[PDB]
Amino acid sequence: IPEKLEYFINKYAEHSHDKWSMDKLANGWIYGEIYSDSSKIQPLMLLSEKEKEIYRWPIKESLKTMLAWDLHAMAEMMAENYHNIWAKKKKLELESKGGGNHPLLVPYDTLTAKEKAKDREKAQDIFKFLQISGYVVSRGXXXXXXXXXXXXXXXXXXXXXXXXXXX
Repeated sequence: IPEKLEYFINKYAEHSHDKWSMDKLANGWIYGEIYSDSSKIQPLMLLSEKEKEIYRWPIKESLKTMLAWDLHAMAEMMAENYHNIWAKKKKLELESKGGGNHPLLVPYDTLTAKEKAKDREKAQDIFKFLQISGYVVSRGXXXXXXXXXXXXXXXXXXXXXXXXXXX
């Protein structure tokens, strides 16, 4: 967790709160200490105290996985991680309670398009702000290099062929 990114974590939390605030003001949500959903009353204006920071909490974790592991590649990797952490939590709790089988207990290359889009949404939401702030991020000529490698392989093969022709 870099220091300047640690500073930006709070500001991005505030900006995401403001975006959700625009959404909740479009919907209709007024502050009120009483907890309800059909009365359209919530004390953080249905996001509760901890629920307001549930999405803020793994932003730092996404940053740590970014450092420990181009743009579309980062998006797909963050989507894979966002679904993988939930899959690990779900498999742990289901092994704990001996519950039913979830159709999401499958490798990420098999999931339905909607299940990947759900986490890709949050991934792009967190990525666009990193892009606006000037953070150049990647995963961490090509054809000419491939041709050169092929030439080297051919040289090795030619050495072998010379050895064979000598015999």
